[PDB]
Amino acid sequence: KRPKALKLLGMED
Amino acid sequence: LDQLRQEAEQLKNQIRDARKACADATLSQITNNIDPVGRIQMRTRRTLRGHLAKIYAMHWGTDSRLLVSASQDGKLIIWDSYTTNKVHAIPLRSSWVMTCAYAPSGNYVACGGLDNICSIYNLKTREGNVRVSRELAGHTGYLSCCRFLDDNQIVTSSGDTTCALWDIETGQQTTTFTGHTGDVMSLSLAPDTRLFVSGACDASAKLWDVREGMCRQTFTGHESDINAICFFPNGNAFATGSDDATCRLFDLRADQELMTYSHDNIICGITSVSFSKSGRLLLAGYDDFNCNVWDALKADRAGVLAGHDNRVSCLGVTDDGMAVATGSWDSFLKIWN
Amino acid sequence: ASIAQARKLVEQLKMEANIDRIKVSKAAADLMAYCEAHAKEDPLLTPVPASENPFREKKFFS
Repeated sequence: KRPKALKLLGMED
Repeated sequence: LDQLRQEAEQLKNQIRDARKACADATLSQITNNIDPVGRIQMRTRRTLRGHLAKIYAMHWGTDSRLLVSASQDGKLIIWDSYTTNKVHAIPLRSSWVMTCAYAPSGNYVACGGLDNICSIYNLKTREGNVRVSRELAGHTGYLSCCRFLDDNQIVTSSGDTTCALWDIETGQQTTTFTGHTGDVMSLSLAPDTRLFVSGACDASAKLWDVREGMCRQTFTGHESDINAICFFPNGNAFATGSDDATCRLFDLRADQELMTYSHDNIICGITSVSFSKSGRLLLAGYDDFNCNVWDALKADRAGVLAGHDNRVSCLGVTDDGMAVATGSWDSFLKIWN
Repeated sequence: ASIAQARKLVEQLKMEANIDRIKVSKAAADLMAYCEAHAKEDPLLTPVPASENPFREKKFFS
């Protein structure tokens, strides 16, 4: 799921 | 015919009671009389400058000198840690690379991320230029971690909740490891390479048989995502790092948690874990600026590596045990001893 | 209809229940024994001489 990856990558949206 | 729902709960109790029966004395009780390690004060010996943005992952080559790092700048860089020179800078298709790996042979590196693909790069071509030798497609979610068994075999973990073993030549999943109910975030191969462990967003770690494709044991205890996992050097135990602000040590043969590594003023997640060569020190990277060095046997914080201006996203100890690498969102790697 | 979910859970739980475990005291003793046996070979625990450290600074005397 994308949300975990966004946290890991330091992305916001 | 939901005696299966009862049966499941019976088996969960039997496992809990069997584990409890083996819990005769804690690790701390057993290690109470050994001398503490004392103050570990490592210094930054090298800084690797060259990435233009956040570093997301790193992996030491087995020569304890070369290492590969992956960054938001869309480059995989192979570094000579002794000189701080780059050896190769490999342009990638995107910024969003979440993992990299160095083959034990030194002949290949691998990486992947939001592309849902593990890419394999040949470092030793006839031409002398690095190029993509294989693109391993099959996962239906992000690539979170990968580790070569040899030049033809790599294990991957994914946000799709599976891990897989790949035959690189054919580009096929030879084995699929299904069982986790959340994104799989990290994996660690056992020394002998017959087994590996995975840590996931279901707050569990799982021990898998590589050949037979089966989950042999599941380890619970963490209260939120496991982001990092690493085998103890003899293959009989492993450590995890979680969003719950703790590292934990789990034993395979006792089939349970042995220790928690935590402190009242640590509130943030653990990004990465690794043992020193002998297993006595457990090193963990944190969402704040630092790495903590833990006495793995006594659970004392032996020291801190404080030299980054942002998240320590990754770390690794060399095979020769001589140094620790940290990689950070501040765009630097640092080599410590 | 989807009680094969519960079947699979039971089969996995059986596999996890079907292992022989050792006492934590024994497991803990083996880990400690490993650490003590390899303590001298660990550079981050027992510092090697600065000339054996591969991240030593180069020296050009001349």
